[PDB]
Amino acid sequence: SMKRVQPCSLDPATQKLITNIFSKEMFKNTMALMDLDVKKMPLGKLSKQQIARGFEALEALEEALKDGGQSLEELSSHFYTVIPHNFGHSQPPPINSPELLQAKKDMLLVLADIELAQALQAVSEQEKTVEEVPHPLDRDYQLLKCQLQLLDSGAPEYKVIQTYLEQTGSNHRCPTLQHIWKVNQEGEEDRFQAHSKLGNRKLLWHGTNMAVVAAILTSGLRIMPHSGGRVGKGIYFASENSKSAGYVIGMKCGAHHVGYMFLGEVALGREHHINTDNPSLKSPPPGFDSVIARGHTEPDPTQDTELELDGQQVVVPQGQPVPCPEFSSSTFSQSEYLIYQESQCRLRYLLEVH
Ligand SMILES: C[C@H](NC(=O)CCc1nc2ccccc2c(=O)[nH]1)c1ccc(-n2ccnc2)cc1
Repeated sequence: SMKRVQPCSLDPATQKLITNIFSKEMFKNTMALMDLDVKKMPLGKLSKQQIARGFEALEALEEALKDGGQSLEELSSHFYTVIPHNFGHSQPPPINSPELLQAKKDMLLVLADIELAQALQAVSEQEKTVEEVPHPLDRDYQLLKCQLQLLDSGAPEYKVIQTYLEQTGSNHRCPTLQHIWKVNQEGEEDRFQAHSKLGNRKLLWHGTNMAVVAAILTSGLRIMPHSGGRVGKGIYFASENSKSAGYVIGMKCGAHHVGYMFLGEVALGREHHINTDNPSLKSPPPGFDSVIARGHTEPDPTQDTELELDGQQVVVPQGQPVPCPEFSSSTFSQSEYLIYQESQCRLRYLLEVH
């Protein structure tokens, strides 16, 4: 009656990643870092319904912020009832600016991915009936339905990636490369095949929270109804690692600070360049396939190389950032690359950095 636990098939680096991205402590840390009350909102109690209600609560606040309706205090108080927060048992603050509204929308987006990782781990029926089970880390890896292949130092893309990291990361304290995995999330293949005629492909950084990595591996980079930011409702990338790194929180592990960053192949097609913030965008202007909020600098284009991925040439920057005189007055210090359809990105690499 005792089930056999089969030996783990994963290399140590992958075991570590799979431990990290499903870690209950990591998820709870992330909740504490977003001011959530983890005692009142434990991981096993998070539900899709709760999250839905929280978004409805924010929708009502958004309406008030743009009549005799409920005050921002009352409507905040509703939100906090739905999504418990911890501010050392003082009374949480009213959501009364566009900036704070987007911060709460972004918190719930993170929480939605935490809930997905929990839902994903639910033990199925066939699992209750089989007499042998995979090692927990094999099981968790398999749940992702995503192939990860750890690269070594002499993989053809390895030096190119390392160069992109080193040349466009922070000058004074560049993240240290630990591992690179090739990511093959199948069922990304077909939608991305759609844009095969679209030239102008670029390999671009997307940094995130450790708490959303499992979700990204299962489903790709996604746009939600409440997605937002300086260039509107799309998926954000950067050509400078240092820009994307600003979005990595990174978890203390022993004496190290561990973080994860993706590289996506983005079919940018015909680019629309802007130089001022537009949080209201929901697509490129007619006739364009992307929006690039152009920064004061860009990785030196004269140093761009290419990789061949699924038979397509994909541009990879290799240059240190240089000034772009035409965009010296831009509201953006560094470029943000936007797509507004999920099919225009395919995940290609995952990097662990310390
Ligand atoms: C709030 C979080 N957003 C991010 O992780 C954005 C990270 C990021 N932002 C950038 C902005 C400008 C330039 C670069 C970056 C970047 O590299 N990463 C998030 C957004 C959407 C979702 N999501 C999607 C579907 N369900 C939840 C989950 C988490």
